[PDB]
Amino acid sequence: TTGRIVAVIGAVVDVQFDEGLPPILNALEVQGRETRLVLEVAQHLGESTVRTIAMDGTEGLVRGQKVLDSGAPIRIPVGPETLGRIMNVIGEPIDERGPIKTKQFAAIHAEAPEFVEMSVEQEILVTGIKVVDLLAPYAKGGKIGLFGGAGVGKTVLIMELINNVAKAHGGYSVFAGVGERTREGNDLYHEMIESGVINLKDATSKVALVYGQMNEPPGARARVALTGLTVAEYFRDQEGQDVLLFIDNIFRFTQAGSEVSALLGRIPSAVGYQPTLATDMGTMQERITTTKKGSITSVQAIYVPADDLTDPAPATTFAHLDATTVLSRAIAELGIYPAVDPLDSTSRIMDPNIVGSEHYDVARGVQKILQDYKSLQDIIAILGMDELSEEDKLTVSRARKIQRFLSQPFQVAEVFTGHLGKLVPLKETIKGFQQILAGEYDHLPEQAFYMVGPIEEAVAKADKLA
Amino acid sequence: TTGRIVAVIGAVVDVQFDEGLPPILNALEVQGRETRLVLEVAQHLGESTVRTIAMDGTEGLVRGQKVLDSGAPIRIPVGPETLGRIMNVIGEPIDERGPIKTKQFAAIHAEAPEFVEMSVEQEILVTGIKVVDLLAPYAKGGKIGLFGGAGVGKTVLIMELINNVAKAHGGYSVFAGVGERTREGNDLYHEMIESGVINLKDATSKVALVYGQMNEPPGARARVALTGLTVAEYFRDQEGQDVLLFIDNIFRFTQAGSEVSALLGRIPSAVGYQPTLATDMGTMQERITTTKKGSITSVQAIYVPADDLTDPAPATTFAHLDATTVLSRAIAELGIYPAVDPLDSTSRIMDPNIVGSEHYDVARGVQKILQDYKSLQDIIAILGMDELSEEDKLTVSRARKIQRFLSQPFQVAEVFTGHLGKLVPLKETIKGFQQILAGEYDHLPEQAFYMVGPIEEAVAKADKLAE
Amino acid sequence: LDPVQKLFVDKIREYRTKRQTSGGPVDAGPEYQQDLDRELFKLKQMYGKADMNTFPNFTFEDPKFE
Amino acid sequence: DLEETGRVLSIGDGIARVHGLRNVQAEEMVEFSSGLKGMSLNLEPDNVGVVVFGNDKLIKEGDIVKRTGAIVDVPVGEELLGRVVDALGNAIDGKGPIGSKARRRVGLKAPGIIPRISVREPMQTGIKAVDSLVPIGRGQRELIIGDRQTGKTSIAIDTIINQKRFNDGTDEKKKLYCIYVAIGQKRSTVAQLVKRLTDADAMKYTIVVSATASDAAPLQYLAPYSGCSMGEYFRDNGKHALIIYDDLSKQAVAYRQMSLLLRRPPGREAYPGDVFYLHSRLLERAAKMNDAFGGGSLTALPVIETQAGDVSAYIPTNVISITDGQIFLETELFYKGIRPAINVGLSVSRVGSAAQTRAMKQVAGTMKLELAQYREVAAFAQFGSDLDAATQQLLSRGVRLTELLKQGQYSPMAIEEQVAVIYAGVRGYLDKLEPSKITKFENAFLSHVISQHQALLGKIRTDGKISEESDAKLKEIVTNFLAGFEA
Amino acid sequence: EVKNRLDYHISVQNMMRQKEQEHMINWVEKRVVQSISAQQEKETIAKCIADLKLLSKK
Repeated sequence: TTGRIVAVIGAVVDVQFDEGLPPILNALEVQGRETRLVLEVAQHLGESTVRTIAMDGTEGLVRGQKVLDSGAPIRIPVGPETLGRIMNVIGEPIDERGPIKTKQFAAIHAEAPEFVEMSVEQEILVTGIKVVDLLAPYAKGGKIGLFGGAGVGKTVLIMELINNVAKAHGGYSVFAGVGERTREGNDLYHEMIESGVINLKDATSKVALVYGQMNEPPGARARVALTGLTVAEYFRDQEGQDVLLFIDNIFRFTQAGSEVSALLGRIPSAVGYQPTLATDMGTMQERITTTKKGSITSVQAIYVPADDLTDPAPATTFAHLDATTVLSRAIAELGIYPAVDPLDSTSRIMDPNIVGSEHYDVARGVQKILQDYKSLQDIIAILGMDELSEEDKLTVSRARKIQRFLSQPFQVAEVFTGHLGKLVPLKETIKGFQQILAGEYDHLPEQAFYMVGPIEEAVAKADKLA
Repeated sequence: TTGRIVAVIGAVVDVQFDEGLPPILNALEVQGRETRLVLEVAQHLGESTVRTIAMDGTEGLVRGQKVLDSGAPIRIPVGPETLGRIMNVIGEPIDERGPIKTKQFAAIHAEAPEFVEMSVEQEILVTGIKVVDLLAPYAKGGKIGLFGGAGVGKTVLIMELINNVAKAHGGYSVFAGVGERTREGNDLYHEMIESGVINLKDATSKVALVYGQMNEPPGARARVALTGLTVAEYFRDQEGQDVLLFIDNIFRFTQAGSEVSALLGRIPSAVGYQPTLATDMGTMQERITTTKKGSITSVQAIYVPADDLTDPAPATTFAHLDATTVLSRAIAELGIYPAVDPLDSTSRIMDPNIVGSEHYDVARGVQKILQDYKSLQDIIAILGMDELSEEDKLTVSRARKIQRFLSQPFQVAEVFTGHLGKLVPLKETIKGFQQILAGEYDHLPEQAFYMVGPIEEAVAKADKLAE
Repeated sequence: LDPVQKLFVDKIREYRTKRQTSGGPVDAGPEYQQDLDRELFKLKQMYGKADMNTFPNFTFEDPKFE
Repeated sequence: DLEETGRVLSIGDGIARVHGLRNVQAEEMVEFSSGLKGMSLNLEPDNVGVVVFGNDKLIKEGDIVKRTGAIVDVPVGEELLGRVVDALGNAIDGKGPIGSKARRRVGLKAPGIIPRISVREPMQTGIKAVDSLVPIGRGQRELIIGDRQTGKTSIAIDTIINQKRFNDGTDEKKKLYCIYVAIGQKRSTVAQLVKRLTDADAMKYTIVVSATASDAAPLQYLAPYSGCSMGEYFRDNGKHALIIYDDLSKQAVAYRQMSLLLRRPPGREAYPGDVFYLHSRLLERAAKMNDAFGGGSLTALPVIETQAGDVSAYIPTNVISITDGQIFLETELFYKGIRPAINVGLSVSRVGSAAQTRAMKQVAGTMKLELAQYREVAAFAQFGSDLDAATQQLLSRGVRLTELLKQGQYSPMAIEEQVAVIYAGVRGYLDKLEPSKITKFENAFLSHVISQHQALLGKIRTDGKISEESDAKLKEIVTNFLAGFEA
Repeated sequence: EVKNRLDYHISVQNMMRQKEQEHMINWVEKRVVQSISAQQEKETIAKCIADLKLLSKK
């Protein structure tokens, strides 16, 4: 079927398909649009005319310019060969090594897993990173939201995570560059290239990069969310995967939703927000989960919008957040890479009755200790150490050991660290803390807890010294 | 005439009567409607169509359905037999004692009494509640507004007035539970039976109950007010009567209005509030009066959503008011029941004459000190306290005593209080403050004044506490 | 209907032919079998780790002579 | 057989202007082609504004919308006590199909005063704090207001669990059919929850109506009314229904959005206000009925999830003004590890008493009060203040009492235990003990008395009212137990 | 431990039978859905019963 430009007002193209009534979300390809000018059917206005949203820019728009309905949503390559390919949203490379070369294609909406599909009570994904595991132990399938230090090697940390896990457990990754600067995607690009977690000669390119950047029309960016999902579902179900799904920064996606909302003639809402904000999300989130198919585990860069949250979206997001990451400058400032703050590396599912107090209390003891120590840190800040009880002194040192024990070298940043990285097996980590907690090593170099992997290696590191 | 449902877009039932278009305020009876479905004509929309309001549900309607215009508003029995009867908006029982049989019938609108028809000057009524009288020295037959948030003891409070006072005034009353939270209306009801304030033995059951609940369409909720008014007007004019008119809550009327405005194809103006907020209300409030034939003393619950008063609605409200009972969430939260914002809770009839100067001055002194204190709150809030004039320190405490003294336990809500609440004959009150002012108590702990009745007793209460 | 019971017959016939035979699944090829194996592994973890077709043995306990 | 159909006049936005079928009933639930339902809300002449339950990516223009010719009903029946359904009343449990082949109008009015009756019923939650301090009967609208798995959700769960004993009991007259209308809680969330319920198999006496996070908004919207209808049935089959409306806040969004999509504007807080009507009407159906309704009750525990505690928000204000009290829960306490995280200064049951036993009164009167004061001296006194012995005591004790109402998540209880342990504390049996060990004490104590003094407990349950002898027996039991607790 | 062995086999046969049932069904129906013009009279019986609607509705 063909459609006609009946109206173009910016990237809202109302196309009268002059003979078609393809449902909404049916992807249209505009004919005479060399560059894949996808219009997504948006409303059936009547009159065989649909409001479509151009998802590619508008130009040269002949009145009645011809459009051929692609009749279903965008079908996109889905297949492992994407790992090592940067596509735009449309699933066209932007890695430009000709096309990406799956055969298994998918229309870019996927649907929620349902009750019957569930795997009813979730599971921690473990990274082997002390901070992660301890403080916000991840859930496989879980959507974790990254508030976090900019350019601190946030991404790097993420690479490291990918490294630790997606390698470890055979998870793969999808990166949805939402609202990314070309620059930032670049940054990543080389970071991955460099890291060799994208390998343009190896399938150790473990990440398909899908980009839905600012510079696109809204629709694309908006939809990049569905798209990214669609890939991971491919990996999930098909490749059985526990996927790590980076959608970064989903916020801008959201923005895009709202942007269009207006321009979908719709009322968005107060604070600009599309009133459907939640459903959009809900529906999106509900695709993302854990099932009898694996998990799509979501590592989501999440901007603190307007550094406020009052603004409904994050507020909603909180539901959609389940384990929470604020990556923290303080920690960073302490030179500690890991730079995470524990009191933020939390999980709404991190609750003792709801996960466990082994984390929660060993942590509470720890978090206590550090904070308590923080309470002392102000005291000490005035007084020095002297005055305290020795137990406090001990605890300070311990807190500090523990702290130091969180400093963990990077494999993916020998360039920064001058070290290999490390990983820490959770039991051993914890055990570690039991030791320090037990005070066991508090007669040892505290700074031997600095930058190590196993707590044993902190211990080891102490020894060579004394 | 017959009209056809041409559009029912919600309970705005757009009717086209082809069989003329007789005036607005025509009540239409929808034919084929299980519920006798009153529509009030609102607009002759033009071309044989009227916009009407369903006040009832909109069920089963087939667009076309015949409505036979009843051609005039809802006519309802009015007069004394309604007393002790629980009526619905459509002036029909829910007493569940069947029809009411007081054969003056009425359109629920009535229009404001002429200038001459007003009782020109009203004179203080009283209640005996210190706080109340003090700040709002009651006016005979006034419209008293309860600004107030979410029935927190608000509702209890209104009741409390009813209990002490509505009892105290012997003559008939009208209670309009508008939007009323039926459960409490049950309770109240049952209580009236219980108390024998309603008796199914007499209409000397001093209260006729009208309820126009919140499971109802707006159309009902908007209009029940008019209804209640019409009735009380019966008692006022016809029966003399200081009808005590309980409206809980006018807000829901209003609310009902605002909500429809949109649907009325109108603009639901600022805050969503209808353009006509004033006129509907105003005209309505103006229907309420103490005419030269009596009083409708109206204690009108005013929900103030999120208690904003700046909020146009209350802003308007003030215009009609006579005594404002402003409930203060700020106060309330301190556990205080009474909840009032005192220096907002007022009665215009503050007078060295009317309230006599004794009250007046005492009050003015009080008002002042509290106001002053008020100044201090801000100060201490930010400046801690402690270096102030010690007179202030004293007052601060005193104010709290005064406050506390203004606090009264609940006399009905021992269930809430675990106390009985009291009443303070006005002079003991004036005196009361004079006494505290006199510092007579003020070399004491502050504690005792809380939840008290008469000031002497607060002293008594002091003693027990002075231990 | 009864011209629609003419289709219903058709299906009933194929069900028996398969059941008293198999070709893979008659109409399914390896593809069925392969899918199963992907589900079958994960279920072992949900259901235990062994003994699925063979009765569990048990062992018994000890003490300290004091 | 265009003689039961119409063509979608326009569709966009899941907003179906529907052509034809002017035969339409007001409030007719219609069915669109796709198995998707809609409701013909708005009878415009030339279209029917039909709310789409579901989505229109699943539709195209001109689509036939066929009458269902039915005003909204929900399937109703008791086998749903033992089912999780979607709003349409279809097994999203997927167990089998609904046993419910009764249907019931969802839009049934909240009955009158006379068609109702007040409460005298009590209802229990096993949550000490609750049953005591906001002691709740049945009919009652009580707002649960609270935040991100503060057990916010948990709270309902333990309560339900608690009813298990009752559903294992004979308190049929109190048999509480629980309806947890789950609004906005994702499939996963639900999955956990449901699962927990399964495990508790409270589900046998339970509907879980689930409109997850994903949902088409009208579904979400509808779902409570649905739940409501189903519960009204029970109520009306004499029973005592407990509906947990979870949460209308989200519903409100959904609706609002719906309104806005209906182009219908809103008011205050951008919110169109007849969500109040909505809910009010919904919640008005929460009531305690007279005898005609078999004395029924539908106790409503609506949930609104606070965010920001801006009760100031219209919607909370609304709800408060509707409810018969609220349980405000305080998160801070939660971080402190405190579940129940309540601020019962901010929780009230203005009712309270219809639900109470002298047993409870006998300890609670004092306690509630003690806590009030305690709280007061928590609030003014010592924290870096004074050291008057009285108040210091109140604090010690108080502090004790605090723990004592502090209840683990997944910990509903029998009332008698509760009165018992509470009694213990009330009567100051633990000032002489440091707070943590109370907890230990209690468990131990509890199991002890369960074991031996099940007699006594039994009795205490039986009379519903502690008795002086018992007091002594108890006292002894405790004192000694306590004595054991130490030595 | 005894149950764990058994219910796996049941569950596999159940899911396996549904994944036969669906797969045969779509394949049979997707093969044989052709003879409607060969036997028109499924619409003649539509018009037969449809005449016993067009008469016998009212």
